[PDB]
Amino acid sequence: ESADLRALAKHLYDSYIKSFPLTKAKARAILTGTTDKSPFVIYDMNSLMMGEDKIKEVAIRIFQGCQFRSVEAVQEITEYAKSIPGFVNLDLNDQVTLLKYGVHEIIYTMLASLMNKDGVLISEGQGFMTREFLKSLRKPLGDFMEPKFEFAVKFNALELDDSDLAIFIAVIILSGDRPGLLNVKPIEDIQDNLLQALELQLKLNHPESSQLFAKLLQKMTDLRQIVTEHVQLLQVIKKTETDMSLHPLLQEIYKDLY
Amino acid sequence: SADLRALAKHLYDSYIKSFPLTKAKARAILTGKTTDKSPFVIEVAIRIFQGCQFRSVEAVQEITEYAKSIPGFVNLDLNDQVTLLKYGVHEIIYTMLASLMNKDGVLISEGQGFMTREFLKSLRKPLGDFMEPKFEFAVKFNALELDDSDLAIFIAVIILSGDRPGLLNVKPIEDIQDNLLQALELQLKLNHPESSQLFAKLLQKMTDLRQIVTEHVQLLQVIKKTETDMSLHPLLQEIYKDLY
Ligand SMILES: O=C(O)[C@H](Cc1ccccc1)Oc1ccc(-c2ccccc2)cc1
Ligand SMILES: O=C(O)[C@H](Cc1ccccc1)Oc1ccc(-c2ccccc2)cc1
Repeated sequence: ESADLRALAKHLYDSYIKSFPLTKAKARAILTGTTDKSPFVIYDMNSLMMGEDKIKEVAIRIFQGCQFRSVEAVQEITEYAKSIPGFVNLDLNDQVTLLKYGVHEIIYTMLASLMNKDGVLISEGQGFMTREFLKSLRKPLGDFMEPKFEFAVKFNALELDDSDLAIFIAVIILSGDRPGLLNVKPIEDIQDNLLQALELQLKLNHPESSQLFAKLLQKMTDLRQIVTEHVQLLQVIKKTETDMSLHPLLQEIYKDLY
Repeated sequence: SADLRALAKHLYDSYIKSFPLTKAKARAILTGKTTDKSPFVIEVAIRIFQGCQFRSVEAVQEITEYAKSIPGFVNLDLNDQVTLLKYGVHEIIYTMLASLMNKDGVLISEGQGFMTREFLKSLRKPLGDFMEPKFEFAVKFNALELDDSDLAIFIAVIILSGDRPGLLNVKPIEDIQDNLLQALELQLKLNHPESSQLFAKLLQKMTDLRQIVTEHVQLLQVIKKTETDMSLHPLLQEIYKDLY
C-alpha cells in the first residue's frame, strides 16, 4: 500500500496538531536562537528569583509543575487516542487499559521535544531551565529530571519530526501486550497497520538513516522502563522525605481512597 | 485563656497565609451590594471536571502547608503525617468549597465567575450528579454561619483525626486533637454565644464529611466501569491507582 498508508499518516498528523499545542517544530524553532522573543533562561538561583516576572520553594514549584502538566497531558493524549481509527470501537475497558499505560510513555516522548543537552523549555516556551541547574538541586530533585534528559538526548539524535512522532505515539498507544487487555487481536490488527504506516513514513522521510524503524521499536521498550524508574523515585520520596510539601500526596490519595 | 485563645489565633493567622480565598472574601462577592467587579455568571462536562482535577492539585499544597503549621504535626512519625493528610484533604476541600456556595450557585476562578446550581444539575448523565450533593451539604453547613476564625480550628480538628485507617501512633495525635477540640469549643462559646449546641453540630459535620468523600469516589467508580467515552474518565486517577 501507499495511498491508504499515506492517508492514515496524514490523518494522524492532522489530529496530532489539533490535540497537542506545543509541537516539536515549534519547540525547535524556539531552541534555535529564530528570534521571535527569546526564552528567559533559568540558570542559577539569582536568575531563578527573576523568573517570577516574565512568565506564568523551587523544588515544590518544579514538582507541582509536573503534576499540573500530567493533568493537561491526559486530556490531550485521550483526544489524540480517540482519533486513531478503530480505537473507540474497542471494548471500553481495553481503551482504558491502553491509555493508562500509554499516557506517561507519551509524556516522556513529547518532553524530549522540549529538551536538548543543555536544558528544557518551560511555560510553553517562555523559559529555559538549565540541565545543570536542575542537577544542582536538593536531594530529591537533583536526580529527577536527569534520566529524562538521558533518554531525550539519544531520542532526539534520531531527528524525528512531528509527522514521524504522530505515528510513533499511535503505535505505542495501540500496544497489544499491555497487562489486563481483554481482546488482543483487534488491538494488534490496528497496530500492524500503524507499524506499516510508520515504516513507510520513515523510509520516505529518512533516506540518510539506517535501521530507524528498528531503533524506534527499541525506544518504545525503553520508555516502559523510564516510566517504572520515575514511579520508583517517587516511592523513595514517599518513604523518606521528611517534608510533606515534597510528597506526591494526591497520587497517594487516589491510590488508597479512590 | 492564654494557651487556647493563643492557639486559636495562631491557627487563624496560618489559615489566612495558606488559603487565598477566605469565606469573608467570598461572602463579600456573593453580596452584589459589595460591587468591586461583579462575577461573570455561567465540551462542558469535560471542562468543568478537568477544572476540579486542577483544583485538587492546588488544594493539596495549600492544605499541606496549613497542616504543617498545626503545632505538633511535623513532629509526628512521617507515616502518620501522610495518613492524616491523605484522609483530610478531600474533607477540607468540600468544607472550604461550601464557603463559595449558596443555594443558587458556586463562585469559581477566585471569585471571577459564578456557575449556577441549576446549570450544574442540568448537565448530561454522568455530570449532573457531581455537584448537587456538595450544594446540599453546603447549604446546611453555611446555615451554621461559621467565620474564618471558626473554620481554621474546625479544619485543624479534622486533620488531627486519631481514627484514620493505618495510623501507627494514635496517642500523640489524640493529645493534639483534644486541645484543638477545646480551642474550638471555647471559640464557639465566645464567637457564637447565641448558638447553643453548635459544637456538637460541628462534630456531626466532621462525620458527614467522610460520607461526602465516599459518595464522590463512588460516582467516579461508576464512571470508570460504565462510561463509553474516555474523555469522561478520570484517567489520571486510574493511572495513579493502578501503576503508581
Ligand atoms: O508522575 C507524573 O504524573 C509526573 C510526570 C511528569 C514528569 C516530568 C514532567 C512532566 C510530567 O511526574 C510527577 C513528578 C513529581 C510530582 C510531585 C508533585 C508534588 C510533590 C511531589 C512530587 C508529581 C508528578
Ligand atoms: O476528586 C477530586 O479530586 C476532585 C475533587 C473536587 C471536587 C469539586 C471541586 C474541586 C475538587 O473532583 C474531581 C471530579 C471529577 C474529575 C474528573 C476529571 C476528568 C474526567 C472525569 C472526572 C476529577 C476530579
